[PDB]
Amino acid sequence: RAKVERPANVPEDRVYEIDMYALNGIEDGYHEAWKKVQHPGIPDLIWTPFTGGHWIATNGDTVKEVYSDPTRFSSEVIFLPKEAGEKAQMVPTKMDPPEHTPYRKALDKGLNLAKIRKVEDKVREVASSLIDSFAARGECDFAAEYAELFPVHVFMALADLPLEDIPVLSEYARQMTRPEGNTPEEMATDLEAGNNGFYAYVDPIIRARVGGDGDDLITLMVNSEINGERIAHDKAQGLISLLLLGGLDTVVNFLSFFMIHLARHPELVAELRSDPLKLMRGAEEMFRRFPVVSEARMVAKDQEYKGVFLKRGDMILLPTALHGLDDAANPEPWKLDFSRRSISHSTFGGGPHRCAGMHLARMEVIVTLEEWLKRIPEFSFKEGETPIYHSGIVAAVENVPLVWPI
Ligand code: HEM
Repeated sequence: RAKVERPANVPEDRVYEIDMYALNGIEDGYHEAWKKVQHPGIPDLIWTPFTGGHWIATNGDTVKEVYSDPTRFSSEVIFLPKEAGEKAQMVPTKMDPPEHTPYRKALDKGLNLAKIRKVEDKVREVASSLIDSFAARGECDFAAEYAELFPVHVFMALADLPLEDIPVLSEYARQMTRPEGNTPEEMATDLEAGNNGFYAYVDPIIRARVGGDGDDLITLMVNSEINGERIAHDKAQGLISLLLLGGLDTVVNFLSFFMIHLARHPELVAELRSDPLKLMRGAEEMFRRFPVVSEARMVAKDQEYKGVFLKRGDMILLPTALHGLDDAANPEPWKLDFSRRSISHSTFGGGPHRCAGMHLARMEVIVTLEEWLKRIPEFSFKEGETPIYHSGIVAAVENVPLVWPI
């Protein structure tokens, strides 16, 4: 709808009509729609009048570079449109170093690789138990009956929460991650129901776990220090909330993306079923091939970049799809190749905000896939059905009916 007028720093030949929430051809798939943007010869930085007017990085080299220099490209605003964000600070996602660092250090206590190794059995239980619920059926909607459920069940185990509380957490997760609907007033109220609901829910748990010896995410966050002192109660609520939301919409959609693909590549499934080690070693490959995030950075100071003069406060969208699927970075990028030697992507971003959850994500994906093939070694996508895609900050897909012999 709303277009802004081309600013004086945007040359006419960098103008593309791209709506990140409604990509041309999104119905035929999210990755294909982004790739359709990245035509041969496209400049490294283009600009669109939609969503407030913003630049877009169009290949792996540019995505990487904008991601990794907070002095030039700040997380002061990371969400498009620039008015959305945007008051709520969701600490530390909008901080630059050094402010960012000790908040990230608190996140890392719950998510580091050594720590994640020790939760593998709990994640495997979530996955085998979800799958058991439907393996005997010979069909399921992968998205609604596994993907949507899995992150929340993982979070309960990692944050040591009663499984009984799934419905109330699920409701607040819906509200917090995809607010609805009719007016700006309506969406704000909806989001606040999510955010403030989750806030009341975790409050006493925070207080009970101060001084505690559990190694669940909540004890670890609330007992963290920030510049020499125990973290403020509210900051800790913010980290806990971030732990919940960081691993939710990304993982929900990512899991359906790769399952859609495996559903339509039985030979590849055969290959993985036969080489468990190749399966385990190929998480990076799946992350490259199915990136889901398009956050942004704000130009931190006036500066020349990629042939244009950028102004402080301009935004650059970083569609991470355009790194993993970039053929200048990964030859024959459409192939999910478990033997690929050099797997270049920014699916977890880059620089200091590079996904704190990336070790948990790898283990969730591998464990899901192992636990799936144990029970359901052969499977396909239901005849006469198609997935339904949306683009946005996080790529969305649903309707993943899969079927298997029984
Ligand atoms: C498919 C899986 C995932 C993908 C593709 C993904 C992607 C990302 C990306 C791109 C960022 C950087 C955002 C930016 O600053 O531009 C990020 C940050 C973050 N992610 Fe993930 N993520 C995934 C899974 C998870 C999981 C399982 C968790 C567990 C909670 C998680 C927690 C976080 C947190 C806390 C941050 C903020 C890091 C910081 O700002 O310093 N992520 N994620």
